[PDB]
Amino acid sequence: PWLPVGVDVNINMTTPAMCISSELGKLQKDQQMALLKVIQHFCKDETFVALLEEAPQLSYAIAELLLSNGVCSVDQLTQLA
Amino acid sequence: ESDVIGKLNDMIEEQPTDIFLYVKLLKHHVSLKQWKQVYETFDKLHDRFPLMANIWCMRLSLEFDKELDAAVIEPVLARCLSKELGNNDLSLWLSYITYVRKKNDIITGGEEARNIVIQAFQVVVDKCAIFEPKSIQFWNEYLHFLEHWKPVNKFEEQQRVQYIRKLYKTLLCQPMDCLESMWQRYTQWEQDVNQLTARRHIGELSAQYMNARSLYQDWLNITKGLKRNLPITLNQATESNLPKPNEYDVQQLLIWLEWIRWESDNKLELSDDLHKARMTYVYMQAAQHVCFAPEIWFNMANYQGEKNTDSTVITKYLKLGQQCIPNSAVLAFSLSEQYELNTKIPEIETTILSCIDRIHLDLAALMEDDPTNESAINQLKSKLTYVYCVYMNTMKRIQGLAASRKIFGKCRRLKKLVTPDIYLENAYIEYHISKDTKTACKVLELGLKYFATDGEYINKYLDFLIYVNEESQVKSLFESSIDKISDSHLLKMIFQKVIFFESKVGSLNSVRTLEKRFFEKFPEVNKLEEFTNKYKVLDVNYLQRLELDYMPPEIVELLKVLPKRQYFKVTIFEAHAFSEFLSDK
Amino acid sequence: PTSRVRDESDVIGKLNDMIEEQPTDIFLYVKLLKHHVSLKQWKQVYETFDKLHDRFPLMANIWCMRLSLEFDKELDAAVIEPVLARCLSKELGNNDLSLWLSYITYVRKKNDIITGGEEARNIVIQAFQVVVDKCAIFEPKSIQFWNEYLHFLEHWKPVNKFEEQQRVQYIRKLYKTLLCQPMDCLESMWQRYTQWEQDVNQLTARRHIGELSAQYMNARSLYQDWLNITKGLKRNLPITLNQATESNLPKPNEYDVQQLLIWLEWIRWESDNKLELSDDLHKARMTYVYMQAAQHVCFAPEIWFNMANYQGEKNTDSTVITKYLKLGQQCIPNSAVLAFSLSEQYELNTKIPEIETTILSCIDRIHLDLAALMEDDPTNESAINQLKSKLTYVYCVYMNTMKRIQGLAASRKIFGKCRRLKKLVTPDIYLENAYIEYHISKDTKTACKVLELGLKYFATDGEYINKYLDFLIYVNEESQVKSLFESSIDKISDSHLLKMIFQKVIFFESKVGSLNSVRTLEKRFFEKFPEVNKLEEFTNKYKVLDVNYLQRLELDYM
Repeated sequence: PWLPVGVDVNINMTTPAMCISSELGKLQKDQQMALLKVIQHFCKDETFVALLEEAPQLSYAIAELLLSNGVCSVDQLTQLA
Repeated sequence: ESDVIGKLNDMIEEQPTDIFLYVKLLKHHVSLKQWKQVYETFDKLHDRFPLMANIWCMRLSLEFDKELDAAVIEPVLARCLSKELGNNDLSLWLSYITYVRKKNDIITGGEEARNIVIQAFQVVVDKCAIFEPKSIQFWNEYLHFLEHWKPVNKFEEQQRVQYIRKLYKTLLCQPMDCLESMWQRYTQWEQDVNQLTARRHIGELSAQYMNARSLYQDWLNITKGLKRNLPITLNQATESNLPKPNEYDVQQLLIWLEWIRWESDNKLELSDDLHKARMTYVYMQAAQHVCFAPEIWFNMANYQGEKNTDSTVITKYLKLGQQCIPNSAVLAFSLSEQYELNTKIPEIETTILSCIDRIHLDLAALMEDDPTNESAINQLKSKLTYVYCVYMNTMKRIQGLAASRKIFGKCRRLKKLVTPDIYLENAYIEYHISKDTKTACKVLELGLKYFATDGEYINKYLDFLIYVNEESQVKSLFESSIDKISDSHLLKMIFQKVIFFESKVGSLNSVRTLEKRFFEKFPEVNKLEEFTNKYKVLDVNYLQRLELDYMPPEIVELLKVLPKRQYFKVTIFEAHAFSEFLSDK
Repeated sequence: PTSRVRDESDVIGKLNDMIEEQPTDIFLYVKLLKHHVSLKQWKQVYETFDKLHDRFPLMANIWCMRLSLEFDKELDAAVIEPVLARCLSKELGNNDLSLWLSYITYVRKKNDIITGGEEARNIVIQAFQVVVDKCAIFEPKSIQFWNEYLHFLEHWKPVNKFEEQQRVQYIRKLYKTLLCQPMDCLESMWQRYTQWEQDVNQLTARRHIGELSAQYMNARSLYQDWLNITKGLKRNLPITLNQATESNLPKPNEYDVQQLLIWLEWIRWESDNKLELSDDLHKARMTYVYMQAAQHVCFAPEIWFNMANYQGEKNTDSTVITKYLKLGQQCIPNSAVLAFSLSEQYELNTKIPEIETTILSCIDRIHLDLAALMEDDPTNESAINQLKSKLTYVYCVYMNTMKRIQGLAASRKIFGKCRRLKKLVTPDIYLENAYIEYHISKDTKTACKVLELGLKYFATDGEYINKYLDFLIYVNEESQVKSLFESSIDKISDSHLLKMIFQKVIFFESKVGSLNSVRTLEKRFFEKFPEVNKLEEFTNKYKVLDVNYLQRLELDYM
């Protein structure tokens, strides 16, 4: 409805990924693990799927947010597959 | 050459529904007592208009001009009065009663002679007279017959009141233009028979009698401008009281229809058989007076049958109608419908071609007879082309792809005599139905041999190709018409059409370029206005309609910083899986 | 959320929240400024003023408002210099008199005539002639300006020799420069010239006043026609933060059409080049009037279109257009017109992604306007659908652009997002996609699914069923035609759109099927719509190329 549209990434000088990193990269391991919790519980209550549809970038922010701070890598491949 | 006889006959051929023309010829074959000829013509007309009462009347009022003889008149009454031609018109039964009058003297014959004239009168009553409201003329001559009757004995004077009462007790229940005056004569007549037991007879009819008036009133309004006047005498047959070919007063028709719809309600609560009888009477009447109004035949035929059996009925009438209106595309189809129904296939082609031919003729007749009027020459061209499209289709459905094409070819040979619709229809059939996209596209180009300069056709032709996305073809045609189309507006449209086509399947480049030529040749055009056109959707100008009318608070922060949902929507690596997985682990 | 946010008596955060949902609602930035000022919070007065400037870099009134603000606290080229620069740069042709006046009034103060002297007063002239050259000689209603310049020269006590001479030099140059252009003072201003010319020479005057006589009348003339066309032209935006009234400002997206056209008419009069100026100068004059045009009807996408397509209709610089169309879209973030005009300039210069971002930008702003109208008066199903359509439409023409630039993949992905939008979009989307998939991508099967798929949320819709039908009946989807028909009779409310469904199928039957099949189905039809008319319905069965010829060529009385 009125969620944040996102940001225009100047493709001519960065990457959306080198940018995802750069944003997550300024939230000390605290907030990092703090956020992840909010995305742990929010999933347990389904309404989540939608907000992950109309924002595939929020998937990557979360997927990098995980693997990064140790969460999987042999299971990651179980997502696509 | 001053042989108006061999003259009028040709004329009568080229326009056989022009009744007056047969009359003109009759009013000659007669002046020269050419009684061997007068009967051939009069019969020719009979064949085409077997149900035009007056015609039959004008045929009897020509024998009643010389005593009579049940040798000449007998055959005729046989014909028209037959069961296959229920000619139930009053102005005729009168001419029949006149006969059953002379050839049946009351004196000479006697008990059984006079008693025969009742039959005549009586039938006309049960068949016609009790349905037609404006039947004053009749009942009178009949009661006048039951009046002048001089009882000769105890049983005759008795049987006299037996009949006279019946007759009264019968017409005084039917909406008639005399219900009142006849009621003034019944009420007084019952008192010359009983001044103690006849004032109760007048007290059993008042019930129905009145209701008969009212309805006659209702009838009277509905009847309004019901002009009913057809020459019954070959002499009053003026070139004015007889209808011209295909001609009919639209208002007239509707009035008639209004009557029939009234007769349907069945306000006289008559039995079904009679109701049906009644209805049939009025329909017949109608069809006679509006004989050239296809709706009246289509409505009656689809009734005569709509009721009873005999699948042969609907077709029977329809055929007669089609006879009065040979170039009628409604009866043509209505007829090739019944035929199709009784699988009488061949009959389907004939009946439709007949229409084709009559139309084909009316054409050559208008053309080599004042080609100056293009306003009524193209309309004809279209009606022809139309009855060819609706035919070509019917054969493609019944016969097979083959003939479907045979007809198209017939047309193609007719050259510019038809309109672009034919190439546009056959292109459709070949394209969506048979799916022969190659010939479908050839049919069209082929129509270029006579319409490459017809803006209208070029537009329609294009619409097609752009819709189906014939890329090349779409272009090839455009590039070879810009010079061929006059009317600036259909040309303005050619560009608009194709610019949009480029905007849709080409490239800003392909467009821009074309847009350049477009503005070059149409400087006056409006840029923003043409711009809105380029961006239509489902053929609607939403750009003007809807805009240029005058023509989990915390995660919702991450969203506020991450790139836009179009840098990754490219391929979501993880789907619904990020649901059945992040909940547990 | 945004405006549905909790707020104390925190009028500062309240307005901001609004300004966040309706950023084009200028007035709201003026409401905030009359506050952050009230509480002398200059650090904010400025943050705001710029957030405003950023979006409307061409609103002369706005800039005026800001200097008219600094002219209330002596002056200091510390604050005022960056502003003048920022607004009078090359990139922003801010050419409005009431601004040049707020500029003269500066080069006036920070440049005393006495103190400095020769070079001083000589500088004030510069700042005076520059307006003449760039603006004034183009603004018919420039009576103000002029008088203040001429008066500035009338009080120029000749200090010596070369001065008393150089004096008339100018006054005349001036006097002539103005007596040509059509202005609201051409008459009065002439009275003074004649007399004045009789205050310096005798042998001259009538010879001088004679050379101008010509251009002067032709001038009064043009000005008259102009005054006609100008008729109901009203130009009264606020120039001082204080005159700012919620009425004399443009509420989001609002613009008086009548007034729009008036501007356009003035412009199409200026293109006729009645004055017959050089080219460079004509282009010059046209441009000034388009700026004024755009400043007062900044929410009319037609003025930014006409102008952006003009600034380029001449010179190269494949950026002029993209640029002005951008600023235009800034005032109308939701104009589909500008969305497309931009998503064109971009494709022109192979800036492909700029396209998509650009078109989505409209969609987003539109999606918002919708959810605004809905959870703001769902009672209004009139406008609530108009908006739904604009949204659905801008999606169509977007899913189309990507099926072309990208391809079937994204053309399809864009459909999905749309389908997910449930009933937020109108049926059109399913229809337009059915087309792409059918006649352009020739994928019959998928095509038919896109259609059926539209039923989940549209099987009650009479309109959408008919349109759906039209398809199948045309491309002859035999069974599928029959299937959808049987499954709709019972679901379509509107009797009329149900009568049509039948009608269509009956015509389909007579066509591809049989008379028996027709007869059968007709029975049904008549059974349900007894009121019907036997011969009429007949004349339809027989339409050709979608025209009822029986009726037109025979049963005409219908």
